[PDB]
Amino acid sequence: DFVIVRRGSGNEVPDDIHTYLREMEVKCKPKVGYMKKQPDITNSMRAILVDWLVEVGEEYKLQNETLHLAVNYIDRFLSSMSVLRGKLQLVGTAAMLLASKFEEIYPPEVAEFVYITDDTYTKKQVLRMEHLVLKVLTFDLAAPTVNQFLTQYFLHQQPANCKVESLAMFLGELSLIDADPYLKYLPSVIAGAAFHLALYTVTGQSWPESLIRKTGYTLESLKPCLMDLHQTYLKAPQHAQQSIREKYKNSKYHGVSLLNPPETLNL
Amino acid sequence: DFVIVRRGSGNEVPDDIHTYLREMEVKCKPKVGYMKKQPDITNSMRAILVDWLVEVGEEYKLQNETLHLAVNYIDRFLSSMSVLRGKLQLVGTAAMLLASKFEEIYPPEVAEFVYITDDTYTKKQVLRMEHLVLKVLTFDLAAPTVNQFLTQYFLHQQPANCKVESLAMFLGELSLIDADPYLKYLPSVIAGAAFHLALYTVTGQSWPESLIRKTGYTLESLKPCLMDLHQTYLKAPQHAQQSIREKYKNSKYHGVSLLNPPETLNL
Amino acid sequence: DFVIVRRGSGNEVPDDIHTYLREMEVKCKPKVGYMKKQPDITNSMRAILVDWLVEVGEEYKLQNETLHLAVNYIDRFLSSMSVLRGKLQLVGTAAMLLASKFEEIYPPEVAEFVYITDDTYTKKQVLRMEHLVLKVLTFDLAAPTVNQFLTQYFLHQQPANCKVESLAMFLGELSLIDADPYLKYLPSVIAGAAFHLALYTVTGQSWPESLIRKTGYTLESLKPCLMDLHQTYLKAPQHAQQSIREKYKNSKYHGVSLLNPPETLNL
Amino acid sequence: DFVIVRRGSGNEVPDDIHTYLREMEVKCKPKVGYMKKQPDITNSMRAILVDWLVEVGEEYKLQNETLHLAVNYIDRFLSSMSVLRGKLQLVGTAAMLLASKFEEIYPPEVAEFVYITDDTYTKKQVLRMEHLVLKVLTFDLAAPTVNQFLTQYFLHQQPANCKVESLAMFLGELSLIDADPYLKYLPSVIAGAAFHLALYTVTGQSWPESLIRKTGYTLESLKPCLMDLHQTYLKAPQHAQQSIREKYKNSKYHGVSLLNPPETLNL
Repeated sequence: DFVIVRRGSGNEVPDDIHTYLREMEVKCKPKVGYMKKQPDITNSMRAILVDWLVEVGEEYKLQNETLHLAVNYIDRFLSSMSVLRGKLQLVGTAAMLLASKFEEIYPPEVAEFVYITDDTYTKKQVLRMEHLVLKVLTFDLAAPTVNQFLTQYFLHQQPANCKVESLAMFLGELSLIDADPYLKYLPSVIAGAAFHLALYTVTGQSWPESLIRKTGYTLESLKPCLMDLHQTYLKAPQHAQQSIREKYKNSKYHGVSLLNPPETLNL
Repeated sequence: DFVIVRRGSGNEVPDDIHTYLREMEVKCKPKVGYMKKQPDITNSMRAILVDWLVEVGEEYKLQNETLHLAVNYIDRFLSSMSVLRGKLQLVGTAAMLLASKFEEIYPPEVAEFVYITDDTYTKKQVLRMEHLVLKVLTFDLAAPTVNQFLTQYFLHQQPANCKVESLAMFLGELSLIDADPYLKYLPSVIAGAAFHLALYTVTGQSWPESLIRKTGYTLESLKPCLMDLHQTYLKAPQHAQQSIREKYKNSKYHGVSLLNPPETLNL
Repeated sequence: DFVIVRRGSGNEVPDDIHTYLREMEVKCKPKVGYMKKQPDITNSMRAILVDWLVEVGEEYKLQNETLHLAVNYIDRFLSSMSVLRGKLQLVGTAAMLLASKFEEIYPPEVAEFVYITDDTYTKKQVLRMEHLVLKVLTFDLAAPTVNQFLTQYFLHQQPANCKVESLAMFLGELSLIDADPYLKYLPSVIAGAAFHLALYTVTGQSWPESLIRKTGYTLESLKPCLMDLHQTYLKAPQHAQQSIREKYKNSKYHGVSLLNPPETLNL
Repeated sequence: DFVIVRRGSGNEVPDDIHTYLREMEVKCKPKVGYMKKQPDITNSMRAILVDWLVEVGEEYKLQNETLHLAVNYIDRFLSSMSVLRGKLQLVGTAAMLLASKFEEIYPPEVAEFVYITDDTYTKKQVLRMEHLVLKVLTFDLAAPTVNQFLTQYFLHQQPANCKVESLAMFLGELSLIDADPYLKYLPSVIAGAAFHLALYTVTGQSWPESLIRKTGYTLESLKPCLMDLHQTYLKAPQHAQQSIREKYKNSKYHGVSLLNPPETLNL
């Protein structure tokens, strides 16, 4: 088999790409409800950590794939490991370093992450946590993300729309902040609800039949995830984490965070 | 309490953010009328200095928060200290260095500010003035800005508008240049007049009721500040300081400085 | 004769530029059907290599001329040389290095190409392959490209259109991926079909008469190439190589890859 | 008097700025018709040199003021000095280095200009020519440009228009290439014809009365310069120097080079 070597590694090599992602999203899934079993930290502390990683990604011009991978590493690590408040940010720093060295072409090194943490950790503390996360993750760094499923869904858009794609990615990142209602849904289901809600807002069209035959998810299958996602869109300006609404109000995303959300989804 | 360490420091930690800013904008307020008591410099000299700092911010891609903080440091320093003409620019250079090291992630160092001053000062002269400003400011560098109040007002916009937000920020920076009519108003009041004037120009809507219940400022409360702000908007092309109109004619701000100002505010 | 020295070298010096390109596009033409005679690699492997070079060009902000030249060097080298699977990517890496050092002002050096290959080759392996490609190409690096013919065609557009020019360049790069139906057409013919298909999609106008008198290609002359190019446009979202559709969905190209292709060309 | 030190030096210090520029544009004016007295070079060779400097400015992200100053240094130097073909490009290289060190904040150094010349000159050859140009120009580097007059004219636009300002700057740079019909006009007159032609094309409005009372130039006064400028706009796609049409087809200038020129100016 012929394969091209490169720096980005969160890509499915030649094999139906969508069929491979569905089989892998189940494996290495974060244990839902670990935050209740977590003694020191809570969901509100995780939402702040994930929101701070969004600002780190925007500072170093990191891809959206690097952000979703870092959040996947945090939830899986915290599901089987107990971390304190002061070390929680160290876990997120090392997780962002792992996702950068795995997906980015020119990733920020350890000295860069020590710099952005205002010199509160050492080069060894980040490397130890990075090595600790690797051992906990059993070195399985390839994980399907909401960004990966959204890319596959866009190939079936007829026609394509820049506002729909940008709004879908905006809704996808909002699910990373709140772990209470979204950690129980699969990345393919979250991307499906984000694609429909974005398409319904911009154009009014619904979940296309081409995606029904390809994914098997019907509109009723996505209805539970679509309900929680519709409320976050309505309560987005009131949410305490606003680093994603500021990110998606730029010309690069056609300012989709400024679009008014629908009052009713008619579902 | 859980807190995330970072480089930017002009941010209110978890505590109602708007209630905290209103209590702090009164503290460390610049003494109105210090320019009359200033023997050597005048308001026209300050307007040139502030306008030159806008060009410095655009040269190093500095945030708008860094600019407002630098102006806040200058007015407070000049309120209790007498500075000559030749040393006035040295004060603004050190104030911009303080605001950069306080808010920016990768701030320009001392060598950068000596470079942009065409090598008219030394590394010690900037560091001495920087240390002198810190002692005069009693190391209280956190100060509410017009940019901070505008960010809070945008969360209550229904719906949001990119042209209204950019025009509001444009009017906010124009108040920094002229100290004669705007140093007597609070940052929350200036941001309120800038938000209404921008909203009235683009869409015709007025000061929303959601901001009335949140801030307490009515349209009559903002009327004195709105009168002086409406004249600066009308006399903006005739003003001697045009570094802000050139800054806000770019695609990043949707070219709001080219929009025609309203002839009458109907107030 | 007066000539200005510079870094870019894929430019016709003063001499009718279009007449010179037509005479040179025939010389050093790739042998059609070499892939059938190629024992180890196939057309699907070449499509992946060319698609990976598009991502390399976007990573280093390389001009479109550098990409077309690299593909021209690969097809000519592979036409007279047999390469294995593992060395095929080494050929494309050296070809991209040659095109960069020939056209780019600040080209990526050998260390940059070794970096993007995930350190699978050495500095000598890239330099040896680079020297091997030069000897096979007889040091004739100047070759007319589809990008060069499109630039000449745009001067005769009445009026010019940003969407037509960007869509024409998008269709031009898609021909580089698939070598089976497009290696038998000349760059001037591919650019002609790409210009007409782009103009027909955006505005509905057809191949202008000003280009008929200048190039001699009529609409019937371009009809065979236009048929194969119309199918690639229709089957672009279904194609396995999507690095060009993602490249041309940016604001820099006015998002022409999101425009719906015509169902029938009426030819 | 209070003055702020900075890097850019082509700026009129506090003094009516438009009145100062009119008095200085006459001083140090290039001798019209020097090309006829020039034994070795011609106007077509100068047009290529000026067009190549436009590409140099776009490579290093240099301001439009730096380009106009470099052309002003070339015409004045060539008016009193005879230069050969091979040394003509060396003169333009040194002139661009002088204009960069005079106007730019971070200007390209001597090593940068030797690099872009494909290492055809030495560090001493550029420095000698730079020192030779300074002695010929009598160290008077401050000269009014078409860009400076256009900036003053935009303050009187009622209302302002982004397309009119970008098209005016596009027409202003085209006058720098052709020295035969434009070296006999003053920069204030060229900027006046460029402003009217741009305003007439986009909106249909004519030379405003506010600029008549400020500059004294009537539409009949600008008519001779407007005739030659209207033909260059019509014959712009046919011109041999196309580095400015490619520069002004970008989103930064709203793609004004793609706008269709008027058939008749109704004058």
